[PDB]
Amino acid sequence: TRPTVRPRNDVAHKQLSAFGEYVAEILPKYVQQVQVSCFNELEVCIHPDGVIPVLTFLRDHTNAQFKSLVDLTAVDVPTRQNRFEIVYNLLSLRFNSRIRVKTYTDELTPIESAVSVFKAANWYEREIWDMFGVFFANHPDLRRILTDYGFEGHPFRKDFPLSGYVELRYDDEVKRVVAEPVELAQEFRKFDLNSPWEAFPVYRQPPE
Amino acid sequence: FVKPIFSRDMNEAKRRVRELYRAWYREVPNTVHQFQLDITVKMGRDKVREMFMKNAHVTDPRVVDLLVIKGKIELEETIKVWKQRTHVMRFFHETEAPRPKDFLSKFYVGHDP
Amino acid sequence: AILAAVSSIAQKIRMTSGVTGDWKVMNILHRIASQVAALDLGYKPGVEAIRKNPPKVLFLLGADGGCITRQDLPKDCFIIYQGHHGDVGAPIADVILPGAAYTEKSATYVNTEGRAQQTKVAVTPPGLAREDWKIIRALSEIAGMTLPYDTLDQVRNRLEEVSPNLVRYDDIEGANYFQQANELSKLVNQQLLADPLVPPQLTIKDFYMTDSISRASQTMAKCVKAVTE
Amino acid sequence: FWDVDGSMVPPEWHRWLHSMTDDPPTTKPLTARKFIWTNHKFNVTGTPEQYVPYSTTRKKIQEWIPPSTPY
Amino acid sequence: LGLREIRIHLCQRSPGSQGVRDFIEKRYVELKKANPDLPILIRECSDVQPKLWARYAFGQETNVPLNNFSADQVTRALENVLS
Amino acid sequence: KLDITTLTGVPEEHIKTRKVRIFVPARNNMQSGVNNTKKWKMEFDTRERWENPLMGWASTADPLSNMVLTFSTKEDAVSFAEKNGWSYDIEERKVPKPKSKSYGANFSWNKRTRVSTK
Amino acid sequence: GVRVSPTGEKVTHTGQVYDDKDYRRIRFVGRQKEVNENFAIDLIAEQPVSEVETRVIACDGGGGALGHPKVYINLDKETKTGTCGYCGLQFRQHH
Amino acid sequence: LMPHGKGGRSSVSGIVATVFGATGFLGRYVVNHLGRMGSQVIIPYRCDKYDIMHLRPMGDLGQLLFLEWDARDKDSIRRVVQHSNVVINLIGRDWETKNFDFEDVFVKIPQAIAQLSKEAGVEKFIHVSHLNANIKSSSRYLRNKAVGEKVVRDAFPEAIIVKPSDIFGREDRFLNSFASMHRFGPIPLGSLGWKTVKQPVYVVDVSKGIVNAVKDPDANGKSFAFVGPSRYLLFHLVKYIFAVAHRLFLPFPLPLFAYRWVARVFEISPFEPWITRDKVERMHITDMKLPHLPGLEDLGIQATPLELKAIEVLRRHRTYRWLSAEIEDVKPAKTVN
Ligand SMILES: NC(=O)C1=CN([C@@H]2O[C@H](COP(=O)(O)OP(=O)(O)OC[C@H]3O[C@@H](n4cnc5c(N)ncnc54)[C@H](OP(=O)(O)O)[C@@H]3O)[C@@H](O)[C@H]2O)C=CC1
Repeated sequence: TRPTVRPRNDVAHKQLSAFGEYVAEILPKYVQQVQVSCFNELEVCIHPDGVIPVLTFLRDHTNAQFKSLVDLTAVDVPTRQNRFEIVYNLLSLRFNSRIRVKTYTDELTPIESAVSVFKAANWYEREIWDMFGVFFANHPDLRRILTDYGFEGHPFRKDFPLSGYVELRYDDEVKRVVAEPVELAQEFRKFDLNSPWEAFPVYRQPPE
Repeated sequence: FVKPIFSRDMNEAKRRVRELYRAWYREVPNTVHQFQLDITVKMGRDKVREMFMKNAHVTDPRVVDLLVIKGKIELEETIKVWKQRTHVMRFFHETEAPRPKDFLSKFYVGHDP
Repeated sequence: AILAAVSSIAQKIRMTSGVTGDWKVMNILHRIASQVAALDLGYKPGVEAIRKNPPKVLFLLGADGGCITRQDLPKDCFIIYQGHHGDVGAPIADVILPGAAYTEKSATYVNTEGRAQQTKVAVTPPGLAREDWKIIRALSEIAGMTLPYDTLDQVRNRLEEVSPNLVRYDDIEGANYFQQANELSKLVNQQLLADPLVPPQLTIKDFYMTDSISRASQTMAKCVKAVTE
Repeated sequence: FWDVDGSMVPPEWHRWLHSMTDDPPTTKPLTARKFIWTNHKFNVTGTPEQYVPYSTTRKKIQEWIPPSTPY
Repeated sequence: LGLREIRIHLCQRSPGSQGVRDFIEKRYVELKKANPDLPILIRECSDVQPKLWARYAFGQETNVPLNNFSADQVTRALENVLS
Repeated sequence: KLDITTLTGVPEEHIKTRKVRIFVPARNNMQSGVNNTKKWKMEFDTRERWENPLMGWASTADPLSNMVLTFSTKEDAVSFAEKNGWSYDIEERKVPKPKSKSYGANFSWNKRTRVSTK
Repeated sequence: GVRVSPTGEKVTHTGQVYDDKDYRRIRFVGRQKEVNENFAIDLIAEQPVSEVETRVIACDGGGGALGHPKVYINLDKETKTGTCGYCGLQFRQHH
Repeated sequence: LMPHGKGGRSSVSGIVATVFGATGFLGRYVVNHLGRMGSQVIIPYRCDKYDIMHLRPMGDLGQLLFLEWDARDKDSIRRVVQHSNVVINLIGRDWETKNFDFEDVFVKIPQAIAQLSKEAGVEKFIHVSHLNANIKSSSRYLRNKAVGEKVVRDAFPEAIIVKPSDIFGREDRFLNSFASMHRFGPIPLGSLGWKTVKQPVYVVDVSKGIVNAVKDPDANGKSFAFVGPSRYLLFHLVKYIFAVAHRLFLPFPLPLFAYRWVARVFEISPFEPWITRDKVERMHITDMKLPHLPGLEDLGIQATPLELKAIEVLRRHRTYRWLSAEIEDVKPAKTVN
């Protein structure tokens, strides 16, 4: 229960918890869950219409100066209609604390841009615009990062093939590089390594 | 129901597209000369008319305005003399073989759907 | 004769009563994978007495050398074919037209219980083989009588305007016409009963070679030679 | 010579220049199993000797045999 | 030219099909008795409306829906399509 | 019908040519585990894949062919295929029907279960 | 001494040589098709069959953790040799 | 074999071409078109490995093959054509190489290729002459084609005889030479160009046409004669050439023999001439207007006008003052019809 096991830090869990109810007090209007795992990792909801007003508050001291948007990590789950799950990782430097505060959005919901508030999201912007289509409040430019020029796709939508539909090559008489239909050789020979028989009864969503 | 991107109802959106067409329609020769396209310029304007036709089934103003957002964003890369001649030619797919919509030929080709 | 006899038997057991009456006592075990759907479409009884004059009969599978052969027309032996294995039917035929195996096509099949269930695509036909009915729509398209539907989904759309049960899959259930109207024309005929009455398959050793795949399968040859000696 | 290169060395001595082994193969000659090569042909990308990748594992469906008999 | 195959469709339970159900349970033996040749295929399908296909020359087919029709009206259509 | 047919980057050809398949994946026959029957998933119909003239490799046609997608419910998957504009075919869940069982049911002279030596 | 194809090129140890009709054979032209001289097949049965008067045995492929996992070969039937599932080499119980 | 996959670089087709003349101008194009379809293509070569290196992109791994061979030897030709199902032929040389007399180029070699193709059981041996092939005292090279046309017509009787006229492309000898005259300065022409007329043929069309010709069972002994969209008179044609080159244009008459002498002065070089006594008459010859022979659209491919193709071919010559200039503004050359 020790040589392999990583010890559970109850203390920080206690402090983060208590601060968690503290914040739960402070912004009832958007804050929801106050998740607190044994990893010492706190988490909190925000409604997307509540993106900016919460985040600004975060930067300003209460007992945690949530300075430096370290990340706007993003996840797409097709099942939920609110398929997008934008996440604000954060770190109050003065208090050496860390927190994860996320949201959700639909394909045509103009979620608020923290560009005015953090500016670090001038690109967390355009990536998460481009890879997805998560339209953003008001940004100086929504021009694509990463993906090419005429490129139409939105990879990381967890949709359409990992190769994509596009596969460019130089061509002769046109004297120029041209995009072409894929035609993969050998093909990504995907292995379904999923295991029937649950190893974790403690979890397990009920059949209901 | 859900809150709109920009335009609400088609006319707030329809206003934006025309702004887009001219934004291309004037820009085209500039592109014809910056990249020295061998295409006759009317072909360019025709393609300009065509890409505005592929989006004919659009009916939600959020879809229209999001399409002109992305289309103006493409215009950004165009006007700033970004891209390359090849990228301009990607719209043409001229290297690719023509597709026979006729079913009989589709029979003759391969297994297909 | 056995038909009218057994119909009389099931009706008689209905006369015995104690039956719920919705029991649908009258039933049979088909061994064929195709006749049941053709009869859902009610094409014909399938009587072979027809094998008279017609030139240029078309072969769908044509796996048996029994029910049909080229003595039907002394003159022309011109006979079109669209099976997939070459066993039996193919050599007899001329101007052969190769076609798909079952896993490859998405074409449907009807269970004997009236259950409808389409095949789905797998490895696709090996070469110049294609979807079976597509050649038909091609010939008709050349014949000056092109079929209005295009996609296989659209021929399925046609099945609703005729079958109309092929469009529905898991729907075994229906109105069920009941033995009243059924029996009445059964008794307006009658046929002599006879001898003998023997199952086609007899024993295990004969069970290994039926259709072109079961026939041509090598495991079947090894297995039948196993059950022999 | 005036065309010398790598791959000219034998595999035992090939282990020796790289100093994987302090001891030259002289002192410890290797297993010398029957199927290993002896001349050591070195790399040959040009010239008529030349590796060719190719299809392996024969056939698939075995296309149907046409009749030889007329009629 | 008058017919080659004729066929009908019928909801298993619907009120608009019920009189037709009663009909097939009765007179269908008579009409079927009338025509040893031309099939009168019948289907149980719970398609939203009861239906009447009737092929003529070169595969052309009439198609009268049987929704909200009494069996007498059904027959009334039936003699009409004898040819 | 909130189509995102243009909002997605997909070629029109792949949305026209094919219907997708919504379903609930089957349990292994060769294995005991029921565990993957749970959670819906949708998968596109397979296409022909000619062999590579060299080295005998697979040479896939349609790029999208290996796609797979889990869903909490059936209406969920239907909603996705509707949002995305592809045609689909719904399929029912297949939980096995319960079977009464008992240790002694194997036995009893009258029931003709009996089994035999044990 | 690999069996020679009608075209004259040697067949692979997994026999599969191309048809005379086959255009693909053109690839080998101007070059050399390569096939291994040492078929393992001959070398399987080339070896003497080991025999032990005992019963159940345990092959390891020679070399502790330098070969196949330890395996217990049965010798219930003297009518046949006990070929390894790994080594491929036979065993028997002489008596 | 038979085609599989969507028609592209990785999809297969049964084609097994042996394109002689792949080293040259047209050959890289026809190889590009065979290769784009995913058909495998043999490419026999004599010039050197480096010369055709640029073709490597055109294929996909196994799709291309390279083979050295002597024209002088017959057996090598036998080896290269063995597995060929089709054998396209493009060997030629306008200026006539010294060591290999011009005669062989359209006589001995095409014939050996034809017989060996017959022994090979080639499904479709193919040969490419020219619209100006009917025997003429002018242009021995043009005269030689007629003999090659017939010998090929006999040794392999069902051979197609392609007759393209003045194909123009980026590397075309015919279009470029006219553009290259600005370096020359003055612009001689045999009695100007008013007497003679031409109907130049675009090359990508000729190539794709060769492909579709391979694809058509119907063609065999057919003697195809490719023709351009438009039948421009030669003088107004040069007008257009510098009209797009934007270079100074100073035409003048010059006697055909007198021009022939200067061409002879330019034939002295082992180094390849821009001007030759073949080129003289081959220019001065008119293009025959033939209707009876099969159309270009029989292959289903539309003719592409030179005006839609010229500026890309000639931008390299136009001066920086003009090198970046709009296309529409040159105004098209006058057509005889
Ligand atoms: N506009 C035009 O150019 C027209 C051309 N034609 C005819 O069609 C053919 C194609 O023209 P094009 O490809 O432009 O001419 P090219 O000179 O470009 O093509 C000929 C190629 O074949 C090679 N070749 C031929 N014979 C030999 C030999 N004996 N030894 C070594 N190399 C040889 C040449 O040299 P290597 O391969 O060694 O480098 C060259 O690569 C020509 O034969 C021409 O007469 C007809 C009408 C119009």
